[PDB]
Amino acid sequence: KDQGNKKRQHGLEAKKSHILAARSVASIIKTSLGPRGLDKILISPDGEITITNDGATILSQMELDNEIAKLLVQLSKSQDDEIGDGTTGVVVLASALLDQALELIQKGIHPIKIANGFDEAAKLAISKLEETCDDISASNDELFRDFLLRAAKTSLGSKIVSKDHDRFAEMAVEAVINVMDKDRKDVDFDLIKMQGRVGGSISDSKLINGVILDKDFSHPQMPKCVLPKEGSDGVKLAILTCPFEPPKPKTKHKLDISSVEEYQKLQTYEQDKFKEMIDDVKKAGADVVICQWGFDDEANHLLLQNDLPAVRWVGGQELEHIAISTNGRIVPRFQDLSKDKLGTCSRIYEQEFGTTKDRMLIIEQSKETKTVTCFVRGSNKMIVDEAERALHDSLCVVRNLVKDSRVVYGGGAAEVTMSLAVSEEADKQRGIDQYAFRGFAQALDTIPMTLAENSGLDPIGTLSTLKSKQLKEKISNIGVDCLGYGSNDMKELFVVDPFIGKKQQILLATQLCRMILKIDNVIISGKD
Amino acid sequence: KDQGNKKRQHGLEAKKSHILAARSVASIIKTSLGPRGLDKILISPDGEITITNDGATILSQMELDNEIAKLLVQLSKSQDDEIGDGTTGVVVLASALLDQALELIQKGIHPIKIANGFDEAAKLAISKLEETCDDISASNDELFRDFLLRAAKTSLGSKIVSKDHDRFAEMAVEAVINVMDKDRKDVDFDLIKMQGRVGGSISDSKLINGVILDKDFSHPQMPKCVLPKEGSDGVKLAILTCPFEPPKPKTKHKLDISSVEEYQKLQTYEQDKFKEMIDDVKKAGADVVICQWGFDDEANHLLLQNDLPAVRWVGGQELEHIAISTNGRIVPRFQDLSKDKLGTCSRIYEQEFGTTKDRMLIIEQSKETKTVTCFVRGSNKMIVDEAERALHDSLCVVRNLVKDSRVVYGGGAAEVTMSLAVSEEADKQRGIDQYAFRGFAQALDTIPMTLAENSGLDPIGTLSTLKSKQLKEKISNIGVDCLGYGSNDMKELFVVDPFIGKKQQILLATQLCRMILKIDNVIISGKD
Amino acid sequence: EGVQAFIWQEFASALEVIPTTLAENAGLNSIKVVTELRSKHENGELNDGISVRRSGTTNTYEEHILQPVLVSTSAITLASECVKSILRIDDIAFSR
Amino acid sequence: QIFGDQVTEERAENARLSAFVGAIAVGDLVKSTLGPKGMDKLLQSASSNTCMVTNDGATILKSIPLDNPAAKVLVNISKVQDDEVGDGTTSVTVLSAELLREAEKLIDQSKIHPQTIIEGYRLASAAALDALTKAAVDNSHDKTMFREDLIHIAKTTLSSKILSQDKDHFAELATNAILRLKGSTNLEHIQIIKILGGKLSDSFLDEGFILAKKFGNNQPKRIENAKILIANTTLDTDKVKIFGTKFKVDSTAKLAQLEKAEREKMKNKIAKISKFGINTFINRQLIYDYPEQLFTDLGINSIEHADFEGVERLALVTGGEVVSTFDEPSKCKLGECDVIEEIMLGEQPFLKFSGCKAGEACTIVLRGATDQTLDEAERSLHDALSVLSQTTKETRTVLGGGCAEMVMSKAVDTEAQNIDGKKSLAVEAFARALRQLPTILADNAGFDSSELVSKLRSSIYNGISTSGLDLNNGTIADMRQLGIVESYKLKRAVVSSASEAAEVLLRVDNIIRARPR
Amino acid sequence: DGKKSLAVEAFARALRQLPTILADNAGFDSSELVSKLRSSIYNGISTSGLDLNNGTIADMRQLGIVESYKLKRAVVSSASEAAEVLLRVDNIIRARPR
Amino acid sequence: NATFKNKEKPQEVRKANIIAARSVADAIRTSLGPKGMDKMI
Ligand SMILES: Nc1ncnc2c1ncn2[C@@H]1O[C@H](COP(=O)(O)OP(=O)(O)O)[C@@H](O)[C@H]1O
Ligand SMILES: Nc1ncnc2c1ncn2[C@@H]1O[C@H](COP(=O)(O)OP(=O)(O)O)[C@@H](O)[C@H]1O
Ligand SMILES: Nc1ncnc2c1ncn2[C@@H]1O[C@H](COP(=O)(O)OP(=O)(O)O)[C@@H](O)[C@H]1O
Ligand SMILES: Nc1ncnc2c1ncn2[C@@H]1O[C@H](COP(=O)(O)OP(=O)(O)O)[C@@H](O)[C@H]1O
Ligand code: BEF
Ligand code: BEF
Ligand code: BEF
Ligand SMILES: [Mg+2]
Ligand SMILES: [Mg+2]
Ligand SMILES: [Mg+2]
Repeated sequence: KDQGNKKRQHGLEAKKSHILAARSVASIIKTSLGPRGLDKILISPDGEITITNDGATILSQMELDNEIAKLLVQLSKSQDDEIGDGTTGVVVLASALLDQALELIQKGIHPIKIANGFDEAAKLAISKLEETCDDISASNDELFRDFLLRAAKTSLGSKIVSKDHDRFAEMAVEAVINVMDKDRKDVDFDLIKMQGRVGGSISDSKLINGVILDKDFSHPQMPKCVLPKEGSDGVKLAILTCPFEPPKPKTKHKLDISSVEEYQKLQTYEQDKFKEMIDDVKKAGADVVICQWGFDDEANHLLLQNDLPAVRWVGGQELEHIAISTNGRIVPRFQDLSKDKLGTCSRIYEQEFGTTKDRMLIIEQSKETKTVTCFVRGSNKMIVDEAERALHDSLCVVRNLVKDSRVVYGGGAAEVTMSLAVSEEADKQRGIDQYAFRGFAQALDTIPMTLAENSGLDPIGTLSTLKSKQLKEKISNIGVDCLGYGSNDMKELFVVDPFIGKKQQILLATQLCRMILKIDNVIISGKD
Repeated sequence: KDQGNKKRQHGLEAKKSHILAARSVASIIKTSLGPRGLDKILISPDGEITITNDGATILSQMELDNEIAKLLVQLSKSQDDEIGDGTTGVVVLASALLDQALELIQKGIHPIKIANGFDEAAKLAISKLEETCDDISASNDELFRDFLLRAAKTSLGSKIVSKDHDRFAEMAVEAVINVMDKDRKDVDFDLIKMQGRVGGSISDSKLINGVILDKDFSHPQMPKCVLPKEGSDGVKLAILTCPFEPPKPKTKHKLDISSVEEYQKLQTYEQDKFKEMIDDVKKAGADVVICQWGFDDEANHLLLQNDLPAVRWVGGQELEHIAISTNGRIVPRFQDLSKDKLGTCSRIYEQEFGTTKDRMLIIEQSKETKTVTCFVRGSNKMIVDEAERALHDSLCVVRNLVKDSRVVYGGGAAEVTMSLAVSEEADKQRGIDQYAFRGFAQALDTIPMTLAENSGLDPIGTLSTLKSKQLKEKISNIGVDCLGYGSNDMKELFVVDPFIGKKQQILLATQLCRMILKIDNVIISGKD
Repeated sequence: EGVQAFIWQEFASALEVIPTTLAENAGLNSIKVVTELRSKHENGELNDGISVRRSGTTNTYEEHILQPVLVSTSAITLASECVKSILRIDDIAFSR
Repeated sequence: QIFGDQVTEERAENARLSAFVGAIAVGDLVKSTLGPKGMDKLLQSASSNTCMVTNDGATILKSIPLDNPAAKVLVNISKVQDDEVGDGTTSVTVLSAELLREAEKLIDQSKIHPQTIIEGYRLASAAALDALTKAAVDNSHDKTMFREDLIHIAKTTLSSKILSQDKDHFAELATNAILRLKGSTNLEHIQIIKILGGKLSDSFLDEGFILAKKFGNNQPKRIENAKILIANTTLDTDKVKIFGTKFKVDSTAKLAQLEKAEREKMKNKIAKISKFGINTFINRQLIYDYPEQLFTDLGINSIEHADFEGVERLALVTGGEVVSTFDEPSKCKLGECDVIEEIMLGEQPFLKFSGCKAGEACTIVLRGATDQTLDEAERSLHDALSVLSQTTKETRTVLGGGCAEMVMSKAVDTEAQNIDGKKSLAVEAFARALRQLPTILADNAGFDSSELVSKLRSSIYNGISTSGLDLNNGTIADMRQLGIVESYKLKRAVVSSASEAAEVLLRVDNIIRARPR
Repeated sequence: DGKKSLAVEAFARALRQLPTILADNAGFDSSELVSKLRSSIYNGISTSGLDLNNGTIADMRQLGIVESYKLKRAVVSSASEAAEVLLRVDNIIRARPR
Repeated sequence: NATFKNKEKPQEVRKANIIAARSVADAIRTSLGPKGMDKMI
């Protein structure tokens, strides 16, 4: 059916095409793998300009029609989903592999038999790493904090953020400690509001121990800040999801008014009814009101006179963070108030911003709440929007370290240990699986080599050194002098990649290969 | 008839349009008036690129549809025809005048009455100059040569040629002396071959006391140069317009051949017939042959063996210069040879050229012949093609000085003397002609002012100085410091413009004005 | 002196457009009335003017041709200021 | 293959160019809109007849459409700088761009890696930005001196714009208008109202606060020792939020009852208010015919419709509080002033209040001969109100007129003495680009910039760190001696906000446009 | 004089860009190499040149890297002419191509 | 002499504005005074 507008590919060409298509996607992003990497301006068809060293993000934005690329688009994506840092690299390794696989094919090898070869050599490397890796959690407490940081830092060196990487790193380290527990080892990112606004530089990007939100503070006359109300236990605040307006049904209405009788009673009904709420909150003994939905002109004024700063309209996730931040309860009706369901926050101020007529507000807490707000700032949108994703990247590497305190020293060395170990087992293999193992390990070598290429070092050169040194001594961790400094040895240099991620990466590529190779037939149609 | 596609203009607008159109043509070329001027790249619709400070040339190349401009196109042209140097300026003065004229119009003046005003004030200036001018011919002989040169030089300062203006000037001075007589005062430019070729720099542009032409010298074996043939009176050369081939009719043919009888006689007819010519020229006693039309294979070889260098095919103007250069006669048939109609040249050589497989030839003479060949060279076409027109410009100013040895010191001062004198007579005028005279003189001031503008001097400033100085002392010649040097006074500075030209110029503009102004009705149609 | 004088001079010269176009609309001879009015202004003062009625130059205050002093005040005040915010324009980019 | 349908890729050489050209291009658009001797650019949007002339950098850039990323980056950087400090909008793009220009030099013809060019800049920036703080003197204390300081900032932040003419005049206006708040950095408290006619020099700051909208049906056209109740409450059919209240009767008379019943609610609420004892009642909301009639007959003046901002202004000059609950007089700060007279601003009715309780809300009236002049004088003023508004929230100050950046130049050009190899070059380049600011400054004026700036840099080189460019004699005089102060936050912002621009761009090695829809 | 000097300095500058572009193509840190070269030729020598292999600056007369005098003299000339003819342009006009 | 060039030249934009602007006060000139004539739009 639909015979026309339908093409077919199969091996002679086909495989070349695919292999090459991968390779080419790669050639673009290879120049972004490294602490010497570079970003790529991507533009939405609408006109949105972005700038980012993030792998996944780049390949998602490249509006591309080649089917194989479409696959590497997800390859970098899936990895971003599972870890949060692989992206830029997972594809590189994948391509290299493909070129390698292809190469063998023109020497008489079966595509599917290479597949099994790679899957095997891979599983081995994963092990030769799973054995050489080091542990952090089980070693110290002040050193865990350090190592956990020394990763977040290394994880940021390939970003514009790099400039102030000290702060951005210690920020990501903190942001995670404060919302996940050593036992559950679960970092729920809903407990971390990644909000950013413009202004200053990326340096003025602090971490807030509460939340932000945008509010003018209901009535203008209202105060700007909020003290702990004399000797009290910090500040108490109302967290209600009921509107400061006369209660209404939820089924019908038609309050039939026969005569001036009842209309006379409604009259005074709404009137004091506003006092029925304004009083209600005073009774629970609170300082400031945070209502999910707006208030009436009357009800507002009262909140003024009664020194009850208010917050008209606050979104779901919004109101909710104000709870968990201040330890309060989300109170339905008005009469459901009480001094014991209030929010025990530590301060509230209406934050100014340059001359921007916006001027949002903030809710602090002093002590590490169960909610953090990394509030990012920058000289221009793109710097921010990149710095936020840059922050995110690190925050993820911090989450992976609690979910698996295992660490491997990157700098390319992590990939050299495999290439070394996997290549050894090659000589023992002999025959066909010999070519596979050699290949797998050989593709790997492109990872460090690429780092050398970007940092300005002769590839073959740094590789022989990295291989020799990491053999003439111990299948340890000797990385590339990516920036300079004394010499190799990612350890001293403090270059660290979480193991858990590295495994995922060196899998996701081989697997993706294992799929493409099995494809020997293709049938594309058009858009009728 | 054809009512549609037909527009009409008349005063309210009209005059503005025209006036403005002039002004605008002007605004382009004003930046090219001066020894600090600049050239303008013009491109033929075919693709021909030219570059030139020459007024006429520029405005001819601007493919333009505005009718008034079309007029200034010719204004600069006509002047180029009559003098050869005005061009760039004549238009400037013209425009200025128009702007001026217009200005008055919006104050209630009649266009045609301004016309007569200008024509008058003009005639006056022409006189106030015709009186202040100086004479050269009637003063000295070695000083005439100098002054005649000091003009050619000044005439070249606004050209790329400027670089080597010493040579290009003394070249133009010479080129004219050698073909015009003090009595006839007529420079026929047919007696001056302005030929140019590429190579070297503009410096390697010499003057040839003979002519050039392109020839390989008939037979390859032939010599390359030609000595005066032992103690002889220089070299003698054949100047014949008869082909070295068996003579033929000029009415019919059909040489009917009845039998082997006559065909036997024709046989030996052509054979020795070639000796009948090769001998003929030997008899007249010549060294080299310059034939207008080609020779046969046989006839050529003979010219070889008989040491008779030959020149197959030589154009009209070509052959003719070889005559007048060498003092010979243009001989019809062969038998019309003779040692007394030959060419008494002084040398002949086949000139080499870089590696250019062309390689033309030359005919010298040592003593100033009645034909010069300014042979221009340059690093690239445009430099040459400009330098040739630049040479031409000077050659013309040298011709104007013999046709009227009167000289006026330019530098703008020449135009200031008028503006000064004409403005004086304004006060006496009063009424309407007062506005005209003021205007005419006022437009004039733009000429020097423009020089100041281009050399980097405050216009109003240099003018007041030029006016004051040329009054507080004598209505003499005090020009603008166009290049610097001590101070004004074109005399010391050696800045000189031939009077004859200057008059023409300051006329051609006023007259052209006098036409445009009289136009109060316009009717343009399209190209159906 | 110098610059400032030339500027002022033209500005003064400018104002004469009101009488010139007035005179012109009347079909009168501008250049004539201009000058006849300049000279007559050398002796007389802020009263010697053109009057379409009289078709020449006479006293325009006695001819009851009164003009509110404010009118001419915020006439030059405005125009003269306008040119400034025009002369300040040194380029024009179309921008939407 | 890959990609498709009009997507466009620019690799290294290409990308880098796209970028560099863009920024350089943007910069070379607003270089003329700098310097006290700078010029304005006229522009016109989708309406054509919507021209506008301006010297505001950010303004021009915000408008001018572009397709070039690198350019938009710069545009955007301008709007940012325009936010957190309201000024320097131009000085920033230029210095930002010039830094990039100075970089492609270190690349295309010196062969230095951009990352190493960043390495150097990042250092140069530290040193540069530093020397600023390390040389910025302030007058936070001595409120009678900082007034003189602050007034200079306006004095010079106003040169270059049309106002540069009667700059001294607007100088005071700005200063005073900000001080009359002294606090709120929110400039929405000062209302600017403009009207054609007469010189700009006729603009003024009515220290009594003017307001639009006349009061009452035909009330007293002037109040005396006014005691005003500033309020915002529903004034056309109440029942606030009981919605659903139907009136079913069995006869028109029972309607007629309930009808006058409603019109009673109004005489009720209107009464509870009269109990506040006031000679003027201003409501944000409106007030229909009847609820107004009440007032017209009680003498209380009814001045309706002043939105939100319109009340907040009055509530800051008169000293009252918004209110919407008259459920009890007192406990409601009532506002007051000396007069609430109705004045006429060239063919227009306005309310000139007078002698208010320390007006922390003011009105500046701008007067130009054409809408263009007003709208530009509008922001040309805002460029003053914004800095000053910030300097009260940042007392630090530094001298400009070249000086400032020229000091940061000698700083960087110095710290470029202790450095590695290549990096140094970027460092030297920084100070170089910085130096291009006074250059471009002097350029516009018309002097032999090269020559002048080299003189300037020479003083600041050999000590002094005070000389600057007198863009009039075309000499280099003492700036502190000439009252050319500039906010520290401002300059520090430029030197910062720009360096960020640079880094974000130098780091690009590819550009990809998608299939625009 | 004053300004003129600058053009003069610029000339030598452009000239210097030749060995630069020369070394560039080879692959050395051109900036660094040419600055070494110019330094020898600066401080006497007038013989050193760019050994575009060791990437050092060795003696050319010692390495048989002669060049025709007409050649180099031609370049330094033929180019300067180009420059002048162009710097002098202050307008370009294309006609209605047919 | 030999000093500052002004590479830039939208000198023309000014004269262009003036002329395209003065053309306005032209159409008007005719309606000034007791001899001024009305326009019909
Ligand atoms: N500081 C560095 N020194 C040596 N290697 C580093 C350094 N920083 C990052 N790397 C190497 O580069 C890898 C990260 O590449 P990057 O460009 O950040 O892309 P992604 O991290 O998204 O794959 C690290 O896993 C490590 O192999
Ligand atoms: N050396 C100079 N010094 C002063 N004036 C000169 C000098 N050279 C040419 N001029 C002035 O410029 C005029 C020539 O202008 P030019 O640009 O040559 O155009 P054209 O000669 O075609 O009008 C001379 O007539 C004179 O007025
Ligand atoms: N009176 C002046 N004399 C010398 N420089 C001044 C003077 N007034 C302001 N400047 C300089 O003008 C520059 C700012 O130009 P401006 O057009 O105001 O751009 P921005 O949008 O950056 O304010 C600053 O570098 C400031 O030092
Ligand atoms: N009686 C008159 N004789 C001469 N001028 C007069 C006379 N009456 C009024 N005018 C002139 O008419 C001029 C133009 O008026 P008009 O055409 O109505 O334009 P406007 O009044 O808007 O300037 C006034 O400036 C005044 O000088
Ligand atoms: F470059 Be990756 F996303 F850290
Ligand atoms: F510029 Be001209 F033709 F001498
Ligand atoms: F152009 Be700026 F904002 F003074
Ligand atoms: Mg990373
Ligand atoms: Mg000439
Ligand atoms: Mg400013």
